[PDB]
Amino acid sequence: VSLKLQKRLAASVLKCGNRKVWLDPNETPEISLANSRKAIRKLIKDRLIIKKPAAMHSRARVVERKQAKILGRHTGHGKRKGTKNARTPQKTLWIIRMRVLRRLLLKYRTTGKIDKHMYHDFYLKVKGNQYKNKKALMESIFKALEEKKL
Amino acid sequence: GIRSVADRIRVRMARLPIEGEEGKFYTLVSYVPVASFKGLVTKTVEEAEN
Amino acid sequence: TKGTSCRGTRHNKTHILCKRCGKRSWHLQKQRCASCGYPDAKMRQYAWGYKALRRRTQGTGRMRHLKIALKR
Amino acid sequence: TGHKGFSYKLKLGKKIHQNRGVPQWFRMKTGNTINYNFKRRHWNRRKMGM
RNA sequence: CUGUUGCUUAUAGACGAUGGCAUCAGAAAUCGGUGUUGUAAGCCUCUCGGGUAUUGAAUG
RNA sequence: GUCAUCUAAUUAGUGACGCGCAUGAAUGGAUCACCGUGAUUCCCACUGUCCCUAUCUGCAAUCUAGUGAAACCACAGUCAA
RNA sequence: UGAAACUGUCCUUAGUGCAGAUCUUGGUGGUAGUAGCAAAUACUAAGAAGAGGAAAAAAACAUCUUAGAACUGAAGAGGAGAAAGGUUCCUAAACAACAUUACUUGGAUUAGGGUGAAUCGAUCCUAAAUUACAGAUGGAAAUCCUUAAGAAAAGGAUUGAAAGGGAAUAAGAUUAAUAGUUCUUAAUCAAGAGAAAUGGUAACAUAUCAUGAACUUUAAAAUGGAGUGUGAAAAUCUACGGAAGAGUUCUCUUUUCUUCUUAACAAAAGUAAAUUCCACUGAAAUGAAUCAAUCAGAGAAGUGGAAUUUAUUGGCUUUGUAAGAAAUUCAAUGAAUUGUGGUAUUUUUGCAGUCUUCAUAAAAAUUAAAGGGAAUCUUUUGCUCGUACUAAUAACCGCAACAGGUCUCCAAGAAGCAAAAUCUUUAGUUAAAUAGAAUAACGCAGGUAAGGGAAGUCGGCAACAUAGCUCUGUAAGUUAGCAAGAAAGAGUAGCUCUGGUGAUCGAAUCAGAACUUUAAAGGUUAGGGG
RNA sequence: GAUUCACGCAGUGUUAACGUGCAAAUUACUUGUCAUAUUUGAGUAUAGGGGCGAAAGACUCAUCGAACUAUCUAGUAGCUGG
Repeated sequence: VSLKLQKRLAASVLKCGNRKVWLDPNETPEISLANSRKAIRKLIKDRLIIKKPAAMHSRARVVERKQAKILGRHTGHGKRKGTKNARTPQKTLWIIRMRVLRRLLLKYRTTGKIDKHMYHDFYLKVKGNQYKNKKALMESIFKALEEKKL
Repeated sequence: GIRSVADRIRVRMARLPIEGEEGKFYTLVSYVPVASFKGLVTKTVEEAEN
Repeated sequence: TKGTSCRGTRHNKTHILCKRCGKRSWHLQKQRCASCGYPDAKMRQYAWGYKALRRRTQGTGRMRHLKIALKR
Repeated sequence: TGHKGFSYKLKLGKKIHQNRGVPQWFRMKTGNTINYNFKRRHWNRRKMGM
């Protein structure tokens, strides 16, 4: 006998594919009489039809690769296949820096460290690529504040 | 896989009567795993127990 | 590619069934029938088509009313 | 197509109805020569062209 | 007597053919010799280790 | 075509010469940067293209079971004169 | 042999004699049991059913289940549609023919069954265009005109889109097969029935409220593309805390894996991003701000407000629906659970400004508002038609189960700049013009090779070769833009560390230093140069 | 109307395969191209001394230096065959 109908109906009832349907190989005559979805539901209850577990796929190798890359184990020149701008965009570096530096100047003016006149000049200096990072801007502000206070 | 098979395989094949027709026999080849193949020769396995 | 390949895109009907003559001869874009000469009031017949005249003419059908009038 | 006109569907149904063979009792009539319907077709053999 | 057949047969070979043996036959593992690679797995040392080795290799 | 150059060797290539069978100015003449699945010549590198072939794999071809066409066909099918 | 018509002689009459016409039609040979049934990686074991794996190996055996081993690799050999087909859909019986062997299989034979809508479409509107009455034209057939010619149509007729516009439905379950269509629950829409208001300075706001005719106007439906930034959702990845189940386990692994969900339509605890307006004040020592810009006395910034957009009400969390569903487990129908986050990537969907055009990138049905001031909650109904199936290495077009052709939707992990090549998960499949033995020549496809290195050849044809990334360096010529990745040179692995780049814990990226080795892009991918 | 890779598409070479083929034009590799003079569906418009053509006498249903189909038509043949 052929259990093609039972495999198709069981996959619909169990909401899986035909590849996950397990029909009991010793109870073939019992399953053969299950020609309806209602009968298939009874067989599933009696464990004559079982949904196979999904194929195991682990991420252990990927996790250890990323942790090694965090320490820099595979970030060498022989492991880079994309250009410098492709790996780390040059535009997003600029966008991050302007948000970072404009945030700091905004905080200094609001708190009263710098007035609007000194804020305005530093805003244009920052825009003109004068400071590489946050620290370089802080020292220049403090250097200018001391010069003004003299 | 389909491309590689073990160089040496130890098998045990027994001849038993066919249940249906008594005159005929049939051979059942089964696989016996071994730790190593050193000093293993052809034998005859006999139960000889109650 | 003018042979086997170019025939793959043939899935748009030039002609559908005609209401007056029943043949798949109604040109959709021309809006007329190539066989019976539809909306034209007169049925389309030509003297060079002598076979087409004996395929659809008087007596080739049921003759529902005329079979009684003539015999009367 | 799934989408079709009503009268076109009825002409499709008629072509299904006409794709049938001679009934058995008709074949047992005296002086009968009609055993197989020669106006028969199948979807994969001849396209009915409508 | 010859042929078939068997040794999933070779000193032979597309198939035939040809050559050998056919119960003191043949086949098989195992062991030894002989080679190749390079020092196995558990705990630099075990370690000239481990693995392979007729399949068209040679003994028993 | 003649003279140079390219090679050991040049009916090929390039640079000159020009009474040019029969070049020539929107029949457009000359010029050429960049570009070209365009044409041509020479270098470097590389290699079975070659010296000169050897060898490895898969699928066929061989044989067998099942299945099974076509082209062609006067009759046919050894040579010398 | 054959079983019902026929013959001889004389005249008359002719569709009157075949070896040829590449003659016409039909039938049949040799070739010949020959060429072939060789693209699409691939099958094996046990069992069942069946007449159909027998046997001195006749070395191969179709269908179904299970186990193993595998392929397509999520721009698929996955899940669905448009056209086209037309019952091929589902089931049962049955296998004469058909699918280049066979078939118990089938898109094949026979007989039954199957397509359910107020909300999806057609129907409705118009686009390019198309066609009428009257009129104009023509010998005629007929052509022209489509609002101009008209005693026709307040203004102009018909048709034209299952991708354009458009009133309104979702979740779960269910069937051998249909399901935004059936059932349960919960909604929505249309058409019906039962002297005319307030608040706010303002922008504007009030579960119908709070009248609003003719006429007119405005807006919507309804409008290119590029590129940048960014809000939200989903998927993927990940942090914290677990609950339940499964995998490995004599070697370890507080371990690896799986589930932890929720609709339409509404509500309004809490809380966003962007833009545009309003009130106060009036900016020069000019300020404000963006990745970029851009803006300001026809009024900036600041403070306080109003509105709209963000895949239904109002964007997100949350709430009703609603856990009673569903998912994952356990017991033999009954019980358990169903937190909180992320300055990560991609897709989708909006938004904001920038750029570009000798290109400026539909209309109508239909809807709302305004100006004007004429007049004085419950319940009913919702018609017609399509709806099955394939949508393609077998349902379509090519004579066919043809390696050809044919418009779309959704879209996991690794690795990488990459939707590249390669491998895998969910799903699908292991059959897709037959195989077994042998391992000749000559082939087709893929390779390698001593020494030499184009001497081969019409010709470096074919093949080899170069190839990613970083740093240094880069000539003549030039339309000054390029040539340019010119050319040329050095570096690159593994392990253990350090430093730089932020916010009030996190991102992969860059630089440097020890030590070790078979001294490192090269498995795949990947310029030869002058 | 810059350079490239990918999904797709084409057709430079092998003058490879096949050439009674998978195919009355396809397959493999190499190569080229791969969004604005781009690609593509459906609707629609243009018809045979005509259409359409970034122009090859190209394309107009395997038919094009004048389509297909039917009639005149059993066209005529000093030429070939019987």
